[PDB]
Amino acid sequence: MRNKIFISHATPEDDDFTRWLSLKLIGLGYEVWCDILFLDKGVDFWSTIEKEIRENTCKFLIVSSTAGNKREGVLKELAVATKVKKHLQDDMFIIPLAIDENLSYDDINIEIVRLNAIDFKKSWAKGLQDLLDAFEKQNVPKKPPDHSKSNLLYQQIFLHDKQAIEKEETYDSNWFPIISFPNELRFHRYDWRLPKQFDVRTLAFPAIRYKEYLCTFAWEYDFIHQLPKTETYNGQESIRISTSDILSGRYDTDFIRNYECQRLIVQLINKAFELRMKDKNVREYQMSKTFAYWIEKGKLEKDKFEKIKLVGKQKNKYWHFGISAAGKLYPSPVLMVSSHIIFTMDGINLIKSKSIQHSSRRKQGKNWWNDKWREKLLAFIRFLSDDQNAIYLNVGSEEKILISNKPLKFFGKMSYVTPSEVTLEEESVLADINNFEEDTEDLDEL
Amino acid sequence: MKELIYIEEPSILFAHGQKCTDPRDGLALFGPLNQIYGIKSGVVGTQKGLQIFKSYLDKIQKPIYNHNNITRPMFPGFEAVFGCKWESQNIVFKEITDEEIRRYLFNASTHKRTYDLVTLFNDKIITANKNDEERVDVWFVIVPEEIYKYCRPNSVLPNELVQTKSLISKSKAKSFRYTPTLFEEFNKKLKEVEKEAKTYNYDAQFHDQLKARLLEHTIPTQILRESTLAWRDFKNTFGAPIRDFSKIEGHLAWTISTAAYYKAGGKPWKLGDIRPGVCYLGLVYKKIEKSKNPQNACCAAQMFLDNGDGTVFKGEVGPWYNPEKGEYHLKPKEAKALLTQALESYKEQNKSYPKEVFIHARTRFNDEEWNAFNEVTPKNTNLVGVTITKSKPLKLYKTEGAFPIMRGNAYIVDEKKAFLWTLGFVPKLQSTLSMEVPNPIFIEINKGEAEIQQVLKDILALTKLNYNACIYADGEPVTLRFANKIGEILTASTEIKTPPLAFKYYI
Ligand SMILES: [Mg+2]
Repeated sequence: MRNKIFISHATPEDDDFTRWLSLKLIGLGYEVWCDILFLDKGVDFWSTIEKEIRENTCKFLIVSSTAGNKREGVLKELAVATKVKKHLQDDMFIIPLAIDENLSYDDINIEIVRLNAIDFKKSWAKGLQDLLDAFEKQNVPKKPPDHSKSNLLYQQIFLHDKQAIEKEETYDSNWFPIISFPNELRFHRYDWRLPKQFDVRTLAFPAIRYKEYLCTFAWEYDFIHQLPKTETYNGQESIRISTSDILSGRYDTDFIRNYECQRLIVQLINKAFELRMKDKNVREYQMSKTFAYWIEKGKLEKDKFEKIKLVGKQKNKYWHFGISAAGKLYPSPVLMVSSHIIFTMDGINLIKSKSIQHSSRRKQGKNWWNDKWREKLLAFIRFLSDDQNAIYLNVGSEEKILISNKPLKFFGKMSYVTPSEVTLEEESVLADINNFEEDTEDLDEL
Repeated sequence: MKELIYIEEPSILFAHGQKCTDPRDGLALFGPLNQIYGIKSGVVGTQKGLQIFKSYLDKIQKPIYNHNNITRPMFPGFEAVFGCKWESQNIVFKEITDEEIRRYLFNASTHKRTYDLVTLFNDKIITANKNDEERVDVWFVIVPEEIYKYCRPNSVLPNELVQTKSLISKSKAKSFRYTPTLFEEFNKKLKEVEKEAKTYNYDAQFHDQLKARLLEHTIPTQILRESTLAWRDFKNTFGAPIRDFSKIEGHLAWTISTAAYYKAGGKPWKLGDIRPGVCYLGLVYKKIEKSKNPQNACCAAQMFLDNGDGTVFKGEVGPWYNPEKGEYHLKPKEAKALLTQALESYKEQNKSYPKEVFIHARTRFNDEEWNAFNEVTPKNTNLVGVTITKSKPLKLYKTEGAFPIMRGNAYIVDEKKAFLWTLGFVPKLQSTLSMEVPNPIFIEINKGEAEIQQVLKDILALTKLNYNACIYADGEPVTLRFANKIGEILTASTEIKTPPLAFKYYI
């Protein structure tokens, strides 16, 4: 029999409403047919469609728009129904749908004009409501409502085209593993040798005060010019611990435990970084929690490195790409690099006001994309690399910690496929996000 | 080399039992999970503001389009989306004369300026609501921009507009006793100063101080700025609009209507799948910087069941701050009450205690507060404690091209700690959720024992459940998204005698 319902969708212009309409009918129980419900690789179109209307359709729907009239494809599609019309002999079979105030009667085709229309411009819900009463009026052969059909078309017609793929891939990170450590980790019963007041942050080699001892990578000898009265120290008073037995967690003590040691190394790594840093000839910026370190203007060829720009031009300001750090031991020993954008009016000078830096970073940030950030983080590490492979962090006069510029890649089980250039609109929609950032306005943005 | 699992994007329920990832689509196709048969709008505001509401309200009946309707679902229009009709001609108007605002606004300090204006709105709202025979679902507060401008802390009203002169310094007002002289005439000026001083106890944000004041009477409200409603009109000297929504105009309409809807009293949607008897418990503190005791802070608990409607519990103000550690923790006595407050709400809600409770915060719990919990936790109840943080230390970059990793990837450090990519790319939306490269979050189970991977799923789901904003997902689980905002509302008003109240009373 014929119970099916056809629709003519101008494309792509009226795809939105067109999409909306069909599904609502479908859940209720009305069989429907429209092209937007199928992607096509059948070489024919005309002959799968024109064929379709005559055989089964219980009613025909057009779309009155600027590109509803002007698009050829429908017109052919209506004509058949119109011709389609004679055989049934019933007008009620064909109904138009107008959705544009702008589309004009003169524009409306003559086949249309006589036709009696449902109006959607005022509101879709009303227009639709009119329609299923007319459907009710014709008693069109329609099963009781089943929306659970509808999303299965939605999950399959639309979700499928863009959805998560099963392809795996691998992801660079900001985690640089630690290439090597000094073999032993030393504690010193300097005792009377170190005054209680003294400040071990001041050491000039990474050293941490400990309950009865001072802890460092450094050999007891290392701390002389700043702390005398130490050559009096018998090195066998120094408790030494294997580096790798801390990492293994194999190490524990009545007086100490592995977490604690792990906790200690980390601090050292941090201090050991600040130290190595002044050597490197990059200017520094202090975050309230910690320092971050960045390059001054003109220290690079055309203010690039390995063809990658690191200080450029924002408005009346210069901006610079700088980084923080801290290490971790659990569940690997690696050096975690946070990225940062730090600005200068001279291009050699800081800006005093907190809020001007912060405000500035965000505005610049929107313009930036992951490839760029990855490209910039990953060049700022091949710069501090004493060797391309790694950067030497001095922790004892002859004791070093090494860290690789190749960061550790992560395996990815599930991926996606790349759309292009969309963000910039989103990204320039992010400058217009400096607006409804209101706390008194009860709204949150994306 | 450690590797990443992917968590399947969760699923929220809609009317008709359709289950969908995206609320915005989900509403349009199937509509709201439960349904109400109207929005009788109460409106408080100026003459001009009222029209702006009407003009906007009408507009939404029509469908509205964003610029990229792929990255943002288009808005079919209220009637079509919710069925229920929001009628611009079915309104209650308590007018606010410009000559009334003229009066209270031009005062030297914001606290006086803000309290007096807030006072003004409530007085109508309560007065209308209490007095009027006819019920109204939701009062709509139409905020002139001048009020928004000058009724926020740090707003500085130009001296040349001051029209009433403040009687006391900000510093001295919190230490003030009006006490009575033998001579009355003097007192008349003294009461004056007592009234002014009192305004420095209330917070100086119009939005928070009003919502907070309203808690006593349990009247829901939505607060929209005149600028937001008719953004095109407010413009800079250049004549550009100050705030431009042209690209996102439908999306805005999605937001307002939805939020309007829930406040109306029908929750649009609920999570599709949940284990039963699971209770989620949002912890919130705001250091009360006011008291001569430097550890004072406020104590708040925000319970979430499956729906995400929420419930809020007023905890007691005490020394929960340790400035040295910088975190907040609870003396046992208080801890006992909150759960008692909390489970006794659950039991009343379901007639049985939940099998499972998860508590969320951003600071590892101390041990002592934590066992104050077991002492009200019934024996049959698992009681887990979860530390969630937006750690900034870890980031995942993509080897080629400009798009981030897709949301839902996860790095499980160990069986109690793991990393979750609430942010990132969404294929469903064929664009991202932040302009910078995304920042995963860190989930640890600080106290109690529970599966790691289930809780990652547990939490990703709580991202879906933001009524106030209609969006694919929120980066924080709903438990904490509003933690400060709630904080600010409790501290805003003088006396927290408030019984626990539904979550729509805070937004
Ligand atoms: Mg003031």
